[PDB]
Amino acid sequence: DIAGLTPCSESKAFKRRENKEVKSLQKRMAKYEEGSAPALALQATAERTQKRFEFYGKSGLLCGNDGLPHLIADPGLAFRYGHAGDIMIPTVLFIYMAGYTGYAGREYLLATRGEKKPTQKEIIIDVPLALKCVAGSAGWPLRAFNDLRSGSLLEKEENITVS
Amino acid sequence: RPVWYPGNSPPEWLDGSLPGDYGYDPLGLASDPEMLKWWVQAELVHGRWAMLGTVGMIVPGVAARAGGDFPQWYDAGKVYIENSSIPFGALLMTQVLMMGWSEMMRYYEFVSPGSQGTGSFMGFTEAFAGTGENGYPGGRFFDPFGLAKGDPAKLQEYKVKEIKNGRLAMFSCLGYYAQYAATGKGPVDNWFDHIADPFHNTCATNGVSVPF
Amino acid sequence: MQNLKIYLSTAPVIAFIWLSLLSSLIIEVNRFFPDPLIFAF
Amino acid sequence: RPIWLPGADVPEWLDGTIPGDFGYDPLKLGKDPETLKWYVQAELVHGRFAMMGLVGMLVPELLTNAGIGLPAKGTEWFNAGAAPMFAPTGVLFAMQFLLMGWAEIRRYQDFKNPGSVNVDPIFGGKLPDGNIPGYPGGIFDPFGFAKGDVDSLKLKEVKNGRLAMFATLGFYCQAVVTGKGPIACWTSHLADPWANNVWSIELAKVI
Amino acid sequence: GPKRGSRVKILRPESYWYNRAGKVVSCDQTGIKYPVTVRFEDVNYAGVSTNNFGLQEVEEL
Ligand code: CLA
Ligand code: CLA
Ligand SMILES: CC(/C=C/C=C(C)/C=C/[C@@]12O[C@]1(C)C[C@@H](O)CC2(C)C)=C\C=C\C=C(C)\C=C\C=C(C)\C=C\[C@@]12O[C@]1(C)C[C@@H](O)CC2(C)C
Ligand SMILES: CC(/C=C/C=C(C)/C=C/[C@@]12O[C@]1(C)C[C@@H](O)CC2(C)C)=C\C=C\C=C(C)\C=C\C=C(C)\C=C\[C@@]12O[C@]1(C)C[C@@H](O)CC2(C)C
Ligand SMILES: CCCCCCCS[C@@H]1O[C@H](CO)[C@@H](O)[C@H](O)[C@H]1O
Repeated sequence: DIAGLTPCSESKAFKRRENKEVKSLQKRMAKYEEGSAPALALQATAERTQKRFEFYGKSGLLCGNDGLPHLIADPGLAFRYGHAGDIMIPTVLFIYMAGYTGYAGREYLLATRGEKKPTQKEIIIDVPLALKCVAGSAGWPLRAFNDLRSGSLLEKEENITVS
Repeated sequence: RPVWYPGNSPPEWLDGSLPGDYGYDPLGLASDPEMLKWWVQAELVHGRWAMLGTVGMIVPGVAARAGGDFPQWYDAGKVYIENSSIPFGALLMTQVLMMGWSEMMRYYEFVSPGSQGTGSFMGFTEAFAGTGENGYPGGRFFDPFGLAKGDPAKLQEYKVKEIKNGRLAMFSCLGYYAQYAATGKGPVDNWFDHIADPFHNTCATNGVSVPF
Repeated sequence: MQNLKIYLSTAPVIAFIWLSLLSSLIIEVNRFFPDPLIFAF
Repeated sequence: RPIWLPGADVPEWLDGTIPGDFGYDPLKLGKDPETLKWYVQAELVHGRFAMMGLVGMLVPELLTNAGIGLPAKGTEWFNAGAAPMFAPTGVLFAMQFLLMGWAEIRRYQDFKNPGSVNVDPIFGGKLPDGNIPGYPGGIFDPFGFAKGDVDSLKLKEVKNGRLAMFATLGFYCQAVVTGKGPIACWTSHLADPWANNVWSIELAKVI
Repeated sequence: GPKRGSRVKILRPESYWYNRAGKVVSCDQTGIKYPVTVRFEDVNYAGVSTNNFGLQEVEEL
């Protein structure tokens, strides 16, 4: 299909790749009589591993010749051809994960800025003031636009330069 | 003042007026004045759940001597949902709903004592307003007999009884747990077992508390 | 208790405590929801 | 003044000025003024769609399931995705988009420049306006309310809008789970309240 | 000219405080080349918190 790939469920080497692991695993657990937890621990992993195979085959990942599932970047490809969960969705997740801690770091420096000596306030955090920021940081996309358009996000031209 | 461990002096920060203050803070966790009033409520709450828990354990136990088919406090959880008729999820999630309401209400009177009875919870002003102490709401609902209204000298004398009876209910309710995990039998069963053959039923003979 | 808090508010303490809250959480998310390649579920 | 929970804050940047204000903004989205202005309108537009929209879900399914009288074609509100007939979803959609976006850009460019969306020469004919900021009035209030109950009427719009928004979200999440219609989800609970609750099925049931 | 305690912005090209606010600790009434003395909360690379400037450079805000 896409890019000369095939869905991993209808792949073949992928099916080798799944059923070659259990063999090497089970031939190993034949050395432990069931009265041993190692007989159970190995068993539980073989059943744990097969779950993910039926998951990867189902979810529709694309395995190339090797049988290993690949991904696809472009929105116009992921979206239209149906699998965007590889990056396109989690690339939104991350930004909200990263910007949240990103923007929660900016407010704290603002709130702790005006004082007698902000320095000791950076070493020793007052967690309540940091908590009020961790709370306030949520919905940073809407709070970033506003510091952006109100003009309070940038520090403008009093920055220092050299020559 | 009759401190615990006589011959010492109380930790210098709390000598003050608290019901049942014996000067016991050997790890010094009252050292934060803002935090102390948070522990004073913490105890009062535990003391009140204790005193209800103990009776809740003993009575079904004592009820079981005459017959009358109750369970022990342990494995009374099963026996109810053994016979069920309503699912476990619906019950535990009605807990969190109704119970969480009280606690999260009980909290914002501790935070700011003014609110919670300003009004606009179904009216009920002054019933929830609180009487101003940490763990004592007072009022119409929580205090139906109108006690703690008349003579204060008699009131401060209850506030002492409540704690001292609470500190004992906790310390006993630690026994109900611990002597269940060892002997595996009810609290009043043990209270008969040791009153019958005191010598071979003692603690050293449970085979758990004293391993070999 | 005054000064025990201020120490617990030092930079390396929170750096330890708060990462060990992520680390633990991110570890256990993988306990119940194992092997998450793509967001498909 | 009523508070969301009686003991907390009423954040500094938020006083009790605007109606439907109980002092709840934990994430502190509105802080600067020229934003709070915006969101207030974003609320009402939601609050207004949600009210109307929910009745599109509620009543038709209610009729059918309240008796034989006028059974709602399209069945449950999520079974009306099907039953287009006359025009294709390709065209009928971009007819909407073009048609709505005319009216709603008119709504924005009013918020931008408050006095007149359109002064009398431009956009031939039409342009009655009679517009105060934040509420259209004019055409959009034909019976001529704002008779002196405004402040109360304002509180009654938001407070019903607040609820229909929140209640709408239930219709989504319920149907996403129980696969039934609202009155099916309704009565089945009202029938036997315990076993038919939430959190006994699929969602908190993960436990 | 400029007065003590009043805030300042510094346009001196070679400096660690160039375009950075500072508070005059003292201004001399003299003919000194560099009369004004400012003070900055920030620290230089050398660890210097104070410096002398010329009137043509210091500007008060
Ligand atoms: C019987 C139904 C009917 C009705 C109710 C109207 C109503 C109206 N006509 Mg009219 N008209 C009709 C049949 C009708 N017409 C027929 C059969 C013809 C062709 C023979 C015309 C040809 C016509 C012309 C050529 C003109 C009107 C105009 C007007 C408007 C004058 C009002 C005004 O100045 O206030 C202020 C002006 C308003 C428009 C008030 C706004 C009221 C509504 C909400 C506006 C609706 C306009 C419409 C949707 C525009 C899109 C259609 C078009 C672009 C294809 C008024 C809305 C005048 C106008 O500007 O409208 C085109 C005008 O010059 N009429
Ligand atoms: C939370 C505060 C914060 C914020 C808002 C930023 C923001 C920025 N940094 Mg940055 N940085 C920070 C802390 C922060 N940094 C720290 C603590 C260090 C190292 C001691 C660095 C080291 C650093 C370098 C070396 C570079 C940046 C760059 C950048 C810019 C591009 C973003 C990027 O890719 O960074 C990527 C971030 C990293 C590589 C390291 C960040 C590690 C984390 C985020 C620091 C921990 C944050 C802190 C614990 C939050 C406490 C919150 C609590 C007090 C409430 C952006 C302006 C880049 C730049 O200027 O490009 C324009 C760049 O080259 N920063
Ligand atoms: C609340 C409580 C008990 C509550 C009982 C309940 C709800 C009853 C529950 C049940 O009825 C149900 C629900 C179902 C029934 O079928 C079964 C059960 C399960 C039985 C015990 C508290 C029990 C709490 C106890 C025992 C605490 C002891 C703490 C001590 C001694 C601390 C001392 C210090 O803290 C100080 C004082 C000062 C510091 O400086 C020094 C140190 C040492 C740190
Ligand atoms: C508008 C809306 C729903 C509209 C639904 C419509 C039109 C339905 C249309 C249909 O049914 C019909 C008509 C017919 C069907 O055949 C077709 C469909 C299409 C199915 C929901 C809004 C839903 C909006 C919701 C649920 C918002 C909830 C917000 C909450 C809880 C709080 C938010 C906060 O902002 C505050 C208050 C303070 C901040 O600090 C903190 C945060 C959290 C940011
Ligand atoms: C309890 C685990 C988290 C550790 C931090 C909790 C205390 S928070 C701590 O409170 C102190 C009160 O004097 C302040 O001095 C200090 O600045 C503040 O960080």
